[PDB]
Amino acid sequence: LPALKLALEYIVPCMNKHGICVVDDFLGKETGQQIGDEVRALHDTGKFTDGQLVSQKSDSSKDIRGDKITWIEGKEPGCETIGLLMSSMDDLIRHCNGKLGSYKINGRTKAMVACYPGNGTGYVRHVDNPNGDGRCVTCIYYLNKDWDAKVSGGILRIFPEGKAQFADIEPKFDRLLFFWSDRRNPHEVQPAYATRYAISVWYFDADERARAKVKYLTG
Amino acid sequence: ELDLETLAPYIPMDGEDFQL
Repeated sequence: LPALKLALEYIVPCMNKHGICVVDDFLGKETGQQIGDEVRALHDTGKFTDGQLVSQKSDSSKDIRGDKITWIEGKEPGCETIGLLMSSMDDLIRHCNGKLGSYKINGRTKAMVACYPGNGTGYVRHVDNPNGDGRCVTCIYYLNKDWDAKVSGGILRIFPEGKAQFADIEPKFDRLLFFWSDRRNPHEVQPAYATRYAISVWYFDADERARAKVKYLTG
Repeated sequence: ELDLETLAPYIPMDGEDFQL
């Protein structure tokens, strides 16, 4: 759908009021299935490795998050439709410039293609960016044709601060999700009992990301 | 309390980052 109206008349007010915004049927069936094929080929060719954490202490990562992931820049052969998804997400964010809170969004991460390979894997309750690493908006595209969450689980449960309800996001085919990455939105991926795929990017606030980079580059 | 960075999903801190 045209980016300007979707951004300004839906995504922006949704985010500023609730800190969470769901856009269903984002790219359509044909493109969504092409993304699915590209993701399944990354899976089948052994590209995924254990999901990792910002800080590592004694714990196995698998007691925290049970997904397997790879990072995609968008230009790789065989990831062209993932690249189109990334470009579409970026187009929406660019049309939101200066209207998402007080953030100045200038950049983002690579895309994280993630699979919870059934078997009850999930992700314990956490905050995407608790300590100021620059991430201000998490954007996730789901691609699970045939997902029945009542059987297969895998709901992303978000606990938005100050709200009388939590937000249950089933990982529905062709669903796009945005939410503030900071402590306003703790969230868990509830156990998945079938193979579950999602593609995430995180958008940076320029000034916070600059401070985080200074911290990293000085030790 | 718990250090929430130990539960936060990793992102590269080095390299550039993609510029919009």
